[PDB]
Amino acid sequence: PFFPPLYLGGPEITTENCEREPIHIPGSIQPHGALLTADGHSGEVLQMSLNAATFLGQEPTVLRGQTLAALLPEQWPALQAALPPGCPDALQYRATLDWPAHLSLTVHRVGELLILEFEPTEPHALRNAMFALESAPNLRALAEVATQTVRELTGFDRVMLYKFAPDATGEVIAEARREGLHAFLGHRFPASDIPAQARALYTRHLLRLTADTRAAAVPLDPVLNPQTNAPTPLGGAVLRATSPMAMQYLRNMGVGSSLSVSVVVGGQLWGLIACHHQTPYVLPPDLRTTLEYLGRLLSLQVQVKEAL
Ligand SMILES: *C/C=C1/C(=C/c2[nH]c(/C=C3[NH+]=C(/C=C4\NC(=O)C(C=C)=C4C)C(C)=C\3CCC(=O)O)c(CCC(=O)O)c2C)NC(=O)[C@H]1C
Repeated sequence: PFFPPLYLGGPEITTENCEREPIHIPGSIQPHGALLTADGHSGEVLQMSLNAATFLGQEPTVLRGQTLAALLPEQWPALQAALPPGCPDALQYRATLDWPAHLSLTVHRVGELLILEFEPTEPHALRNAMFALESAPNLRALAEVATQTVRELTGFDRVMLYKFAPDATGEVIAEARREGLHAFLGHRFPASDIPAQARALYTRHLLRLTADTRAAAVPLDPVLNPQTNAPTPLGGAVLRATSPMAMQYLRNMGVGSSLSVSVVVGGQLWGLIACHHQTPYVLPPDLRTTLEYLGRLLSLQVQVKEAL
């Protein structure tokens, strides 16, 4: 069972209990965006990331108790209709907000709570990218095409296809990398490097990232959902703070930015499209949506090719 989180008297995580870190409820976000939670009926703002002023122009204690009807009059009705009570928690409402300078708005529902993510935002290629994946004559060719295509889309210094063995050990079976980088191709890693609860989370929530592996997490306050007096589920929030233990591994690797997309075959975590940048790097929200779609196409092509 999960340890309590740090804000409920839980211990700091060590290599003795990697698998017990409740990574889905860090009660904090990454600083390149802002997060609000709001009542799924009233639209009352219940929780604020402490950096909410940077992106929304109001401090946490001023946003708290205001309604989305007031804060987002243009979107609040469509938001309500798009994410009704009982809808699946993977279902997203997406808008582009005009701000005095665009801001990408991503919302999902967890029970009676709306989770709002704000971050700055900036087809003939993508179609040939899809046909290129379809046209790979074997799994290795597919792996190479997938990593090259994602590297061209994103500009990431390294894109790997990280495949799980039945014992949950991991191997780099293909990679596209910048001139001068060490090869990881064929290198194998222990199961503990991506522990059991991360693997579980990655079967349901198919994309996660650390834009800056040195950035302190920004607290969500109040940290507990006032509805439940319990932690706010952030497994579906891309602005979710990353495991400190994971962040440290990346820093030691010389990685300033990390992003991965789940490859899911027959409802099991087959592997990851695993991306690194040496410098901190925010992949624009448009390019993430594209990478999500490519992971789903790649997941289907892997299932086929691997039967052969
Ligand atoms: C005692 C805890 C440990 C730990 C925890 C941990 N690791 C992750 C997530 C990831 N680890 C990855 C590992 C690798 N990336 C690479 O590039 C290579 C080798 C070339 C390896 C072995 C990957 C890809 C992930 C996924 C996230 C990402 O893409 O960066 C988590 C979950 C993090 C989160 O989602 O919040 C956790 C808790 N890792 C350890 O090594 C030990 C110390």
